[PDB]
Amino acid sequence: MIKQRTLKNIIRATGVGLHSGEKVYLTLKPAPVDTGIVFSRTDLDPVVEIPARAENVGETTMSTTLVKGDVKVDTVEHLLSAMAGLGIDNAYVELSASEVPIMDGSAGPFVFLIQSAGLQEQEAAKKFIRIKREVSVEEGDKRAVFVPFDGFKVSFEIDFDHPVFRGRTQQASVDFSSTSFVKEVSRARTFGFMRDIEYLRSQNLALGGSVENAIVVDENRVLNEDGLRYEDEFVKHKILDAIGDLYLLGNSLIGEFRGFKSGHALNNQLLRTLIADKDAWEVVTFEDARTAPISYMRP
Ligand SMILES: CN1CCN(Cc2ccc(C#Cc3ccc(-c4cc(C(=O)NO)cnc4-n4cnc5ccccc54)cc3)cn2)CC1
Ligand SMILES: [Zn+2]
Repeated sequence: MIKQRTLKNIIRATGVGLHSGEKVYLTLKPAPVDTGIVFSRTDLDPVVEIPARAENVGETTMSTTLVKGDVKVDTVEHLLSAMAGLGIDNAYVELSASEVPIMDGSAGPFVFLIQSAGLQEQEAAKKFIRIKREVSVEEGDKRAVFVPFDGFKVSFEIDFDHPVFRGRTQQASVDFSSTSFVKEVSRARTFGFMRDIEYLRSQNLALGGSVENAIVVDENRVLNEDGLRYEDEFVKHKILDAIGDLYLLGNSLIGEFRGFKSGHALNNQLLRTLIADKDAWEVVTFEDARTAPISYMRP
């Protein structure tokens, strides 16, 4: 059977929040069967727990934020994309500040941290959500869609502001059956245009941002000394964010996601519409991994 997975050991990372600029201690702790991903704010009394669920999504302007009252956990998507990518179902994520550290701006360091701690397969079937019918949400020219597909596939098209590498747009499609999350997506870094960055910094935002954790483009030129990790790194990072945002469903998806100039807000609205449309999905387990439509790497 395709089993649930957690970490073999507790592992720690240190970093800075992209938006808050605050130093943060990150602890990933193994968790038992059917826990899901649960975040906790350890710098607070009492300690506040926030399950990584679509219903707990608050702000979506700068990154995906989880909320419980006045308590927030900011920028959960890169860490969640790394967990989705590796098939981590159960884990405690303990943070000493509101924001998850940005690391190098990609899911790469989180994927390596998880693999360094080692994966632990658990004696219970991993639950998947199968897309049975198409579900879509739109707002103006933005669109996010789930389409039935026997596996997991992500397509994304973005519009720039503008234009970058002779194009006003960038597109990429990743079918996770033939292409691995680790190889083709995990290393794609977050990005910002200098004109936007100057505005964000003037408003005390993007405080932890630097060329060490973000691609900076001054109009049409990448300013980072060593350039890009992928020719289409921008759209690959949007795919990385969509995977993380989609993981807030609480279980891995069997289906195809298509994003058209979609961000954190519309990604969460798509999840809310899918959850509400119970006839469009069903929970499925695979007692035989050999015939399952999604494959995870050996533990
Ligand atoms: C000449 N130097 C170059 C180095 N500078 C320092 C520097 C370097 C990088 C940054 C930065 C940044 C940054 C800000 C926001 C994002 C961002 C991340 C996510 C994200 O990854 N979510 O997962 C989503 N949206 C983002 N975003 C980018 N532009 C935006 C404009 C408006 C709103 C949000 C915006 C990414 C990088 C700031 N200062 C000083 C001048
Ligand atoms: Zn991102």
